[PDB]
Amino acid sequence: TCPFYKKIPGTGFTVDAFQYGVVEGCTAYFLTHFHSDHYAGLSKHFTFPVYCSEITGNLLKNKLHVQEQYIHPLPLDTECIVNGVKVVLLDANHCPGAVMILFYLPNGTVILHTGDFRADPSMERSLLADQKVHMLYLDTTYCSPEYTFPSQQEVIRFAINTAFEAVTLNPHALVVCGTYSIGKEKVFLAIADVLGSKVGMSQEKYKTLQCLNIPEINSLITTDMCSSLVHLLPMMQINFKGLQSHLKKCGGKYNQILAFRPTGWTHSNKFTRIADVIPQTKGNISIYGIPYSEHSSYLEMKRFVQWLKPQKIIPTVNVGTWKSRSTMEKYFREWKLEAGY
Ligand code: NI
Repeated sequence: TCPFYKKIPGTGFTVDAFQYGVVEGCTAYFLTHFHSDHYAGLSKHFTFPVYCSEITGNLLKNKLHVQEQYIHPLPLDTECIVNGVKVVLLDANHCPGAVMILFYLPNGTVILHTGDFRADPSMERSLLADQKVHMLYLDTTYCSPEYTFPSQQEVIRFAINTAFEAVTLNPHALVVCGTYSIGKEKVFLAIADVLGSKVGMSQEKYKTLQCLNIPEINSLITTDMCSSLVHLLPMMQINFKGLQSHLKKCGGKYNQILAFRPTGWTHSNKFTRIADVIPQTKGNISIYGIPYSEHSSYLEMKRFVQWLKPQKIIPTVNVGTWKSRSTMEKYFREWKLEAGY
């Protein structure tokens, strides 16, 4: 049964609620983004209207085979009427195609559902600037002050400079980047661009990337692994055993691997600056864990909420324990006392 924090009151709508069967009272199912915890349950047999971005609808049709007649893609930044209710989709600064959803209820209440997001000051100049929001359904993934990480730009600078140095020292080094979902494409695209290479990958991952409307993509990725010196592998293979095995397969073209695992936060963030990050090394294999986040840090989240000044906050992440819920509620009250709303 569908939990309350996935239901939008005063509507027929649910958000990211495909794993509960037929939800009583639901006339339209919204999907914020194409990550498995959120789409869990969708398939070619789904027969209710799904509302989403264009990119998400490309993935639904080509990866999950949802039939076209049930996919309802909406443009961003554009007032649309769905089953009698005005909605807007906003860029969430998460993975490709990820949105936040503004719902203008018939009674005058305005609700923002962030989906998954990485808050940014650029959101203070979107269509949110123009009216009051009563209720916020908030991505609270990193809602505690221990969760710090650098800007995405600092992380990519570190990655590019690290890969360019290694490969210029040793033109026979291969670079490998881990992936297990969409998101974080800048990591492997920025490294391939500094090296003058396309990114090589499996047919299944190429297919996924071809749904993402990235400009000039045909110039940047390939299934011909032999032509590429940046390879994408499953995240599970980014370990010494898996990388040794891969290097065997390359037929003596290479004699070293430099590998990247884009994680979110890890506790090595509480001690070490990005500039000071070092790899784990075994022989001719080195593995860097880099803190590339597509969710808000604590400080980014706090800034957004103190700017928006909602009347009520409903967390959508870390909701399963009383300790998590009590921690989050204490920070919400702090923020509100500090800012004065
Ligand atoms: Ni996500």
